Amino acid sequence: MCLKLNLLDHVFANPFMNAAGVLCSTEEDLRCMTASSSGALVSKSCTSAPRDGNPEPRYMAFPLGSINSMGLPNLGFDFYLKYASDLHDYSKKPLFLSISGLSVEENVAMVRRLAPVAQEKGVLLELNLSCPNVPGKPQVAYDFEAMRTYLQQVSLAYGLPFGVKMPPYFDIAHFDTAAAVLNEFPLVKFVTCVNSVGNGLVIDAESESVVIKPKQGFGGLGGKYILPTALANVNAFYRRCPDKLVFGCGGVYSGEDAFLHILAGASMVQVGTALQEEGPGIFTRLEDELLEIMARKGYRTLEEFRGRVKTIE
Amino acid sequence: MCLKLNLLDHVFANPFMNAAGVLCSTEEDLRCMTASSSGALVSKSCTSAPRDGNPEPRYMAFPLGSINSMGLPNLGFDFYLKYASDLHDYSKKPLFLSISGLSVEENVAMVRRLAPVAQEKGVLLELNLSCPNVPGKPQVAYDFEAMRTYLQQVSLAYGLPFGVKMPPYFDIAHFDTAAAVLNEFPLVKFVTCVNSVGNGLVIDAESESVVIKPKQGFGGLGGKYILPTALANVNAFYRRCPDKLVFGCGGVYSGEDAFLHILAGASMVQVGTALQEEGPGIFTRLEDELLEIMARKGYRTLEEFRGRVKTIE
Ligand SMILES: Cc1cc2nc3c(=O)[nH]c(=O)nc-3n(C[C@H](O)[C@H](O)[C@H](O)COP(=O)(O)O)c2cc1C
Ligand SMILES: Cc1cc2nc3c(=O)[nH]c(=O)nc-3n(C[C@H](O)[C@H](O)[C@H](O)COP(=O)(O)O)c2cc1C
Ligand SMILES: COc1ccc2cc(CCc3c(C(=O)O)[nH]c(=O)[nH]c3=O)ccc2c1
Ligand SMILES: COc1ccc2cc(CCc3c(C(=O)O)[nH]c(=O)[nH]c3=O)ccc2c1
Repeated sequence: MCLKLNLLDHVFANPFMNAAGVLCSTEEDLRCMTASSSGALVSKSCTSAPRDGNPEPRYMAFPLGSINSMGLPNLGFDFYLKYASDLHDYSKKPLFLSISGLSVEENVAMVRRLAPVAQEKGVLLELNLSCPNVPGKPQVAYDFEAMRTYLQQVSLAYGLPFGVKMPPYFDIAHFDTAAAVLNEFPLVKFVTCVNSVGNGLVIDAESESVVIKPKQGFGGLGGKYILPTALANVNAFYRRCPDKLVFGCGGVYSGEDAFLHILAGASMVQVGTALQEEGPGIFTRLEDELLEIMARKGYRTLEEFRGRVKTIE
Repeated sequence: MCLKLNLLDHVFANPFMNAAGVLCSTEEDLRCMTASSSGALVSKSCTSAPRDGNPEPRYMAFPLGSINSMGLPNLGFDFYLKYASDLHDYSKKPLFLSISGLSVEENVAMVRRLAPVAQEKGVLLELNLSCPNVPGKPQVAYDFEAMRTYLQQVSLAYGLPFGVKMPPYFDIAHFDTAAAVLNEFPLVKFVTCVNSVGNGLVIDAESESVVIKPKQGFGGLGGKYILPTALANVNAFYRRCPDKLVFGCGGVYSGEDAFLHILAGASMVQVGTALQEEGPGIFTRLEDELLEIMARKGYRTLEEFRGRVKTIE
């Protein structure tokens, strides 16, 4: 009985990894994620220039999840590139580097530079589409013509297999259109579903106040609030993108949540809010929990049940 | 101390009502909602002709909320019109009727007939903008040109104050666009935020199966999962629609939850999943709990704190 997986020409001890933005911003964070029992890690989504992010408080968590408007605080691309080229120990586990440029040109400039390092060291790109573009326009993955533009230009500039981080969708016509766009791009080999559920609003009853400072309290939702949304997106893309891998992300706090993701079609399983709250110890628990469910069901590997969620009739 | 309020030229004993679809499909349901302590009731969204809806199981609830793909089962418009016209006791509480035609034409034909009953009896219209498919087209409220058309035609055909039931949005640009459309229509006097969060997917770990039969298990989410989404949408529209009321819907299980909706800007507060689960007794508890929070804070009226959620700096 086994959590091992081989994909994208890499070997992973188990399907677990951090979600981008969690425990991955500094060299200390990345070392800590590397020392954990996760199967992989991903760096914080980066921009060409270092960024302070939004004013604090900008993240808060509660029994059912989290809200954040971090504003892409990060040490800049040069730092994550150097971590990938010189500091990361690939004998420990694979590394994804997440990029989140504020325009298509900024993305192109980073990918062009990442390419030789990806070719030589095997760092894997995750391009964050659930990201701001021109203000007053929707985020890139909610604007299918911008999304197409970004993927064309990044495919050209990068020329190597990569994946994409997708916001959740809520409408079948959107699942359909989005997957069709992704399916135009053979180099997109994995699709990560989902980013935070956008612009929720948490209000503290005692203080009668929003709980984060940026954007009048509006921010992305993670955690228990979003598991069914996350599972729906995983399975929607799993079903529509048969030549691509899907990575699941949203609401994983237990091996059972991981099991559901995987049933939905997830290959890798990312952990955000629950990891921010519990710390990297969470990975041994998730592994032990998932292996317990497998034992009880008689499953020996992840492929025996990945994507095998049953429907009724 | 009492929770009485006046709006749209009607008096309401308190701000609570059912959410469209819940406990409101049959004469029996409507009579039950009338006998409750609710402040108002709304009928099941109707079509011109009766519908059986989707195959069962089509609704399921869990500790954090519910999923449904009912498929608009209803008795048909003639029945709700007759209820509004001959059966409802307006001395007990106001009635809203929800209409959800599958095209603009169907909507126009229903509202023309409702208009004289609205004039004569005071039944209020809630137009459901939240319907989905025809593979390749988004639900009307996610297609702003269709939405504008529906509201143009309905305002022309109906000619009296009405309200609209909105799905959640997730992106600030969409809030700005959606609100700007709604503000083109002076007869749109209330906006109900929000409908179920679209196309989530609940999977049972034990059976490895989805839990509702229609649409491969995909369906709209209600309950605790959606409270912060619902709060954001209420507040976003309350900010953007200063000449309209906003009615809150989503994740109300307690007086506290209702308090947060009203802080966010809600005038009326609709109860869906929690009402389905607990039954109509829920209304006495919610009134008590909301009055209790008020007394503790020294608030005498809903007006004193409606829309007064605090932001940070
Ligand atoms: C504090 C915080 C920072 C995040 N930053 C990023 C980021 O830089 N890039 C990204 O693609 N997603 C980011 N996310 C989204 C997470 O990667 C994940 O998609 C989301 O939190 C849902 O997973 P969860 O429910 O396990 O939290 C962040 C989330 C949190 C809570
Ligand atoms: C069984 C069921 C049926 C519903 N039917 C309708 C409907 O006919 N029209 C409508 O506008 N909303 C309908 N909804 C959505 C609710 O009115 C409400 O917007 C949603 O459930 C979110 O509120 P809640 O969190 O309190 O469940 C229905 C919800 C459920 C759970
Ligand atoms: C209001 O100023 C803002 C707010 C949010 C922003 C979000 C991003 C994308 C990075 C990201 C973040 C983040 O860094 O805030 N949080 C998430 O939940 N998912 C993400 O993909 C990037 C820039 C952002 C700028
Ligand atoms: C054929 O499959 C479907 C599935 C869902 C449909 C939903 C509507 C709108 C009625 C409605 C329903 C419903 O009746 O399923 N449920 C909600 O949560 N909100 C709604 O507004 C209308 C038609 C629907 C048809």
